[PDB]
Amino acid sequence: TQSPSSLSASVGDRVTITCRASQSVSSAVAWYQQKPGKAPKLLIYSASSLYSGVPSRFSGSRSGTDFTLTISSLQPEDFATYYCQQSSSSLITFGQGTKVEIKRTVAAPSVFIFPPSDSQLKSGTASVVCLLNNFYPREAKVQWKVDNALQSGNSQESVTEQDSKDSTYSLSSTLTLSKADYEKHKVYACEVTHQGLSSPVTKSFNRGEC
Amino acid sequence: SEVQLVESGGGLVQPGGSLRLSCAASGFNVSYSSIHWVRQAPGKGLEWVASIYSYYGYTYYADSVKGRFTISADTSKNTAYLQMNSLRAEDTAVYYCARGYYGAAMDYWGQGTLVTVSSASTKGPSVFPLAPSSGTAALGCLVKDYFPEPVTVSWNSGALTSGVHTFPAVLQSSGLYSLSSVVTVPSSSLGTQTYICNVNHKPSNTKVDKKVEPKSC
Amino acid sequence: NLSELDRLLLEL
Repeated sequence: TQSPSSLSASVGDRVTITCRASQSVSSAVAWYQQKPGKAPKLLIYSASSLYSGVPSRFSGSRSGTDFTLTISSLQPEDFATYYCQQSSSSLITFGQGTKVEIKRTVAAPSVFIFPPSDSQLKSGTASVVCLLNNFYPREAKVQWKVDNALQSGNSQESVTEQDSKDSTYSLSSTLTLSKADYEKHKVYACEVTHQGLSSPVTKSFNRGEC
Repeated sequence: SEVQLVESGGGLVQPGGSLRLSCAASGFNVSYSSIHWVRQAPGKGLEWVASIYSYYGYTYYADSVKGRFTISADTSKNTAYLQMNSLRAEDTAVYYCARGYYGAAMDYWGQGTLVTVSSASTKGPSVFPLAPSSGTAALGCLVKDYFPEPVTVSWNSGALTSGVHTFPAVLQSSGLYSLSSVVTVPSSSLGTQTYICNVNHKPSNTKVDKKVEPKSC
Repeated sequence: NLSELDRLLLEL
């Protein structure tokens, strides 16, 4: 709950976000929109007042202790993260926030595996990269196998932001070992399971081969 | 006159260290307005840090920074400041300045500046190729063990953008950052089209171009 | 009080 919640929606959908800034009845509440790499934009102030220039499809409402932001009809440009702010007499609190992502048909990932380069092997370390390209939904499972031994703890994942063109995600998983440890084993594989895959896909290589 | 907030300062600081951010205002008078500092840790939500109301002489602080950070304003330079002392790792974030509106709503924002708190030394990345094999082929560069953020990665000096995915950096247990940038291309192009990734790391003033070729047997 | 100061400033 230190990171924003996720919500999947389609263009034209109605969305209502509830503020969780541990607020009170007295609170002056504001709402913001934020897109990646950009500063937040003010949408609503004083609970329900529409800020100058903001489209009328955005509205704010207060019901007792519960503060709410409604987007009556989601537009393509509205897919972003939304935060409420609660101002007390001596304190400002931002809420957890909701990240609104685009709903989409299921798309299986293209899977690729990359052995470590000879240049890296010289430097004393070995990184094996497994790439999952252009898939949906975000939820994927990538498991590493080394000589048929399932691994855990020696790999890290990274996921891209939802793509603006095709609404897909891409993911990298990087297995990191020392040169010594890399040399001790022959077969390296990453197994990918995903909704758009009827069966788990494995890409693998043997160290030393074309 | 159009309203804006330009931030200055930031960068790498060691734990226990001190750093001052600036927020230069134009289009409005800071002495008759409120300025607020809000920060955002990577992948995390907005966190309010401090507020100043120069006209009344009131300042307010979040509990997480109280006694360590000081907000202030120079009327003559129309600039607000955030003095950050006794910095800790968890203060690592993009720091925004913003102007207040009704109810401390924040209508105009600065561009944000990255502050990194860590004991790690500034270091340029090692760039390693992710060579393609065999429709569609995939290739890339591993930009490993650099510090601090950020790095920029382009392909063929900006000529190749379609199909590129540059992943968010991951912080490794060593304290250094690492990321990969990949691109999907047609297999037929591997023999003909040349592919070079351009990695730029301003903080270490290092710049590396690596040609990614299909490995030879 | 923090939450009410901006209204007062905008009136000046």
